[PDB]
Amino acid sequence: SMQIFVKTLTGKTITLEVEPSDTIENVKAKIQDKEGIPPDQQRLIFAGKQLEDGRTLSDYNIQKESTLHLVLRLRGC
Amino acid sequence: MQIFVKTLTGKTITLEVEPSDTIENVKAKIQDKEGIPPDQQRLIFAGKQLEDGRTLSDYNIQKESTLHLVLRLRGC
Amino acid sequence: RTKQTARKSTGGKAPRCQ
Amino acid sequence: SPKCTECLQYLDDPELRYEQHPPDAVEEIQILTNERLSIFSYEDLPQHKLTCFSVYCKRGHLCPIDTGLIEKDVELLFSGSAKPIYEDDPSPEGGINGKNFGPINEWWIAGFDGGEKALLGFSTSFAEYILMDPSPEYAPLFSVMQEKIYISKIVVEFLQSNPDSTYEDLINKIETTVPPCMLNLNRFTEDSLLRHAQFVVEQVESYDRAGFLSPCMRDLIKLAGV
Ligand SMILES: [Zn+2]
Repeated sequence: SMQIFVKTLTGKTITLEVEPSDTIENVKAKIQDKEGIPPDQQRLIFAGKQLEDGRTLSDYNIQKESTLHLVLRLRGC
Repeated sequence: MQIFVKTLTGKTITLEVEPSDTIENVKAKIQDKEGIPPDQQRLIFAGKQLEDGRTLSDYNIQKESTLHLVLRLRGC
Repeated sequence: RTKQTARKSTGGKAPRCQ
Repeated sequence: SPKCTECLQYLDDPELRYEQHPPDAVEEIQILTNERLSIFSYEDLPQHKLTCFSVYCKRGHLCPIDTGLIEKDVELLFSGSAKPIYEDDPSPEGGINGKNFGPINEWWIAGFDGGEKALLGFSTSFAEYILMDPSPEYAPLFSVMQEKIYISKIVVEFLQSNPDSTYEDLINKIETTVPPCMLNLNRFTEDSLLRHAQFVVEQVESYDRAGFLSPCMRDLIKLAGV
């Protein structure tokens, strides 16, 4: 039970309800359920480092009200 | 001696090499392990781009030094 | 639940790129 | 009256701006290995932010990227202070100066979140760059470009949210939407869309192909003249 934000490069803010034990893949999967964005296109950055899918929020000290930066591998022609 | 190669993706490549080997050979040693042609490779050490005609002994590259590899994309 | 991909629009592209 | 061999621009003509950059600046390859831009697959490519930027030909002439100099296959270089992709401060301090990026293989408009900013992106043969603020010497050339970027975002975002919306509703949405302060505009007009009708349609078409039967799209295109 925690509230954390996820900020895109355009300034859009998404609020997520997570647990400190949840993994980064759970965060990506939560982003997909709220903004419809496929997790394969998602990259999460905290404290200047890209988060690995296998680690948890407690490992990166992602405290309540921390802001995650979402960078997307864009589809283009 | 063992020398490391840091990629932009954060991947580290461990190579064993002699100071007499050239940068063209250093790039040739990188291809076998990862499969990247030497033309696509750009080697940086201490903020200086390693030219092909030189050796590691030329740039005072001692043992256990870390080279930084930049890749030129396949096309354009 | 519908899923929407992240996308970008091509403004300009050099001819040498194919 | 002699033109540039690269950008076809008259040398005698005033208002011609030659690019200027600090002596601190370095080439593109040297910047991508700076630890302050590190955030740690090979198909994956680096992506950084670039503020206080300026675009110029090989001869040092500041060039627009609307004119079609990239479609003409003229090699356009650019410069600025690179920053990590997650930074929001558009101030040059905290960013690493760079000279002669590129050449520009492709420029694209990103960010259809509904968020506040529209994203402009440069693709080089070595890395990708999300632009922020143009340099104070390149702002006049980038002024006209900035409207096209945001207008395209307004249309694409409004179509995605309202696919059955009308052309009259589209003019309202554009006119109602308050322009950001970076545009230095008080309001959007129908003229703001009619001036770049060919461009907006070509942006929506590219957005649909990356992953256009709407009546407003049609009505627009027929009255667009394109
Ligand atoms: Zn010129």
